[PDB]
Amino acid sequence: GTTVHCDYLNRPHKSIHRRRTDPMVTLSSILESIINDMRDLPNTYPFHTPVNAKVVKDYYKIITRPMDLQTLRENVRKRLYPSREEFREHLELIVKNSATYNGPKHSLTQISQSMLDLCDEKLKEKEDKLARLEKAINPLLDDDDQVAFSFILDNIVTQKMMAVPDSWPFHHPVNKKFVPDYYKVIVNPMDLETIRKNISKHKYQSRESFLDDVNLILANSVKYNGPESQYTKTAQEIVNVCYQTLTEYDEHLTQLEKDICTAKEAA
Repeated sequence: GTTVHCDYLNRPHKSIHRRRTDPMVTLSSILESIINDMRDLPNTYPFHTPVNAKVVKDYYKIITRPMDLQTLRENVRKRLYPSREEFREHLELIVKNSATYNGPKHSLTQISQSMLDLCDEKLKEKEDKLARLEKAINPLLDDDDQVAFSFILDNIVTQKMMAVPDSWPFHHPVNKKFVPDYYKVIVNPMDLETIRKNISKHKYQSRESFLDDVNLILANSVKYNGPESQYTKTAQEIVNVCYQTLTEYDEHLTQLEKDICTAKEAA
C-alpha cells in the first residue's frame, strides 16, 4: 500500500500572521461592515449578544449551536471566514436558533431574518469584489480539478456513506435536546452534513484531509457511545464503506490529487 505525496497542501502553517492588506483581512472588513448594518436594523438587540443563561435558564439546553452578532463579529476578527459562504452559514444559525426556540413565525425570528436579508443584499452588492477576494485567498476555488475532486467526495458521502443502514444519527450534528450531555463529552463534533458543507467549500485537497473528518465520526461514537455500542457499529460501517469506495476510485483520485497538488503549488 502507498499514498500520494504533496508538501504544499499543509502550507503555509497556521503559525503565520496578520497583515493589513492580507486578502483574509480585507474580507473580514467587508463582513464586519455587514454586521454593523444588521445590528443597526430596528429591534435586533436580542441578537446582538449571546442569550443570558441566567435569564433564559433552558436556552443552552435546547440550542445545539448558539450564535449572535457579537460572537459572529469575534469570529470575523479571528479571520475564521475564508469566504462569504462560511460567514453566511454562521449568520443563518441565528435565524435557525430563533425559529427553534421562539418559533418559525415568532416576531423575533422574523427580525433575525431581516438581518439575513440585509446581509444577502449586501453580499450581492459587493458580488465581484467579494469573488476576487475569495479567489485570491484560495485560488483552488476556481480550479476544475479541485472542483472535480470535491464532487467525487461528495458523492462518496451521499451515495455510499449516507446509504448505510441506521446511519441517520451521523447525518447531522447531534441534537443537544435529545442527547443533553453529548457536547460535554465530545469536544470535536463531526457529522456527514458538516463534511458535505466542507466539501461544498472545497476544504479537502486530498483523501487524507477528508479522512481526518470522516474518522472523527467513528472516534466520537467510540468515545461517547462505547466500543461495543450499536451506534459505533454503524459508524464503523460508515467509515468502512468510505474506505472501500476510496480504493475503488483510487486511480481517478490519485490523478486529481496530483493535479490539485500542482495547482496548489502554482497558486
